[PDB]
Amino acid sequence: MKLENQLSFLLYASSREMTKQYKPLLDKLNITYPQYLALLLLWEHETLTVKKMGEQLYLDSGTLTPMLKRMEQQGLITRKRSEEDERSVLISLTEDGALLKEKAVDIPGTILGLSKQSGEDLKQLKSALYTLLETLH
Amino acid sequence: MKLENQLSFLLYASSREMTKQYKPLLDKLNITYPQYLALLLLWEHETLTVKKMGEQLYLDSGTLTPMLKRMEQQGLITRKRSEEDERSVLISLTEDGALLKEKAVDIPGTILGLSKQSGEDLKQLKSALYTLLETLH
Repeated sequence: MKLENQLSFLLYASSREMTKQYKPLLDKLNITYPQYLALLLLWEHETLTVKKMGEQLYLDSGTLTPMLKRMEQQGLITRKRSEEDERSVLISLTEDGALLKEKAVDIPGTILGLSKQSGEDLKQLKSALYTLLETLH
Repeated sequence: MKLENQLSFLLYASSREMTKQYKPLLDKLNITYPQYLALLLLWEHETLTVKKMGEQLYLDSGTLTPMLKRMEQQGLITRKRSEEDERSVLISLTEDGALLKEKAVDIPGTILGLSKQSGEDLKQLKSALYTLLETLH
């Protein structure tokens, strides 16, 4: 029952350690970590309701609103009450937010190399984590 | 650059999903998740300063104090200003906190079986996560 033999703790700790590995690369784009993840969601789907936005990202309305608020100011996104259902809000990407992808494309390779983990070890780690994540859903 | 191809996000998400898998088993002991981790640290080291306590657990003074406060009330721990250095605080375990280990010993096997992940797949997942965690340190 050692703390470090618990898979739940191992996932979370590694989570913290990996994240901090971004500050250096993201400080240049001004972006923070959560904003970076939201951006990866947006360069992929262009438009998303706020429900799904926090849904797949695990972010509470408390740390979701200030984030978008800053992105809007930066001109990375744009809100819009849904006309199909006023009860929801859509978040679209601006051509400024889309052109920002040009200089992020290399962040992944960099950080993956900064983790000192290489080869298929990372490919299997990821593969297993996705399966696990899919299972618990 | 898909969000789900990012190892940092995969670690965190899986982290959330795994954790929620505790509520059922911990609600019986009254313990919450963070308190459970602290308990695993304590059934292992008996006494720890507050610095190391949050150090290896990644918990901020904000979510660390209320936790101990509740454990003390439950009679699971006991504080004590360090006599060797008044500038630190030691957290010891009570015989009530130590006898609580009797009914937690099975929580791990249960949850590990609730993750539907089995065999050496879990042993290697863990092994790799610890190595990664050690690397980023």
